[PDB]
Amino acid sequence: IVEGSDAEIGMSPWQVMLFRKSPQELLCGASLISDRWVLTAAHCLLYPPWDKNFTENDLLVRIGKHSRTRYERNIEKISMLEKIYIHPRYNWRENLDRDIALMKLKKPVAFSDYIHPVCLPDRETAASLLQAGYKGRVTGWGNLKETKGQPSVLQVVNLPIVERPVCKDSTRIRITDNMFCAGYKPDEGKRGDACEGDSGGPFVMKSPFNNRWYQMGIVSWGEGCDRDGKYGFYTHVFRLKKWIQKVIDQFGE
Amino acid sequence: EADCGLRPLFEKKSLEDKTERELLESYID
Amino acid sequence: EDYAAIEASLSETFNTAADPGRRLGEGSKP
Ligand SMILES: *[C@@H]1O[C@H](CO)[C@@H](O)[C@H](O)[C@H]1NC(C)=O
Ligand code: NA
Repeated sequence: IVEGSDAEIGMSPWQVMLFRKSPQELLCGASLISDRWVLTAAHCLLYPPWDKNFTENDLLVRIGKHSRTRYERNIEKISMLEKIYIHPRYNWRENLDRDIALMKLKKPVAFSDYIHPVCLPDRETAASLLQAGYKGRVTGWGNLKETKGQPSVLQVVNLPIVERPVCKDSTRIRITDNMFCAGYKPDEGKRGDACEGDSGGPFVMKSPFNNRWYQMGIVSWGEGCDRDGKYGFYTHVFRLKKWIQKVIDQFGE
Repeated sequence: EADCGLRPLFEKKSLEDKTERELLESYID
Repeated sequence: EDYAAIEASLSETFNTAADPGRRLGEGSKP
C-alpha cells in the first residue's frame, strides 16, 4: 500500500495472507468469505508469462494477521488448501479481465476477534455504493512504493471510486465491465494506491443500511503504483457474484 | 454467513475505527 | 505437520514476490 497507514488491530479481520511454501514469501492478499472459502486474484496464482502456476500444495494461507513477518501465536491461523478454482475466462493475456480465484481450506477455520468473514454485495448494495467519489478501503502487506519498501504491519488506505470514462481515458489498456478503478485524481491533493503484493486483497465499503462491511473489489492491476493520472483497478465482485456462488455450491459450502 | 461484515473488535462492541467516518462522509457530502 | 512451537521453521524474514498486476502497460520494469 502506498501512502497508507498502519491498520488498527482487528480492523480488517477478513484479511488473508497468501504465503508461498518454498521458498517462503509473501505472494498476495486475499479475503475470508466463509469458514472454508477464501477469495483472491487469479493472477496471484496463474500468470503464464512469468511461468507462475501455483497449485494447492505450493501454498498456505495465514489468517488473523497484523505483523507482516512475525508468527503471531494465539492470534493467526495457518491453513492448507484443499482446492483452487480460477475463473475459466480469466484473461492473463491482456488486461486480467475476471481476475478472480477461490480457494477452499482443508479444514474450517475458527472465528475470533481477529478472524471474521466479509460480506459479498447484493444487487442493491452494489447499485448504492459503487458510485464515483464514494470511498472504499484497501488493505495489504504489499510494497510501500513502486519498485525494499516492505511494511512491518498491515497497511490501510481509503480511496474514492472513479468515473468509468476517466478510468477509460487514463490507460491504453482495454477496460471491461468486470473492473472498476479508484484513487485520487492529480488535482485532489490526497493520494494512495495499492502496490505489489497487495493483489488479491479486498476493496471494502461499509454499508450505511446495515453497518456491515462488503467486499466490492479485489485488488487487481495498475500501471506502477500511485502515479499521478493513474488509478488502481479492482475486480468487480458483484459482477462475478454468480460464478462465486456457482463454485461454492458445486464444491461445498 | 449471517454474521458477515461485523467486526468483533468494532461493530460488535459499538466502537468505530479511526477512519471509517471518512468513508461515510464520502457517501453523504 | 503443525501445532504451536514447531513453527520455528517458519521464516520471519522473507521477500514480497514480484507482482505482475502492477507491471501491465506503462508499469513495465526491466
Ligand atoms: C499448472 O500446473 C499444474 C501442475 O503442474 C498442471 O497440472 C496444470 O495443467 C497447469 N495449468 C496450466 C494449464 O497452465
Ligand atoms: Na494515481
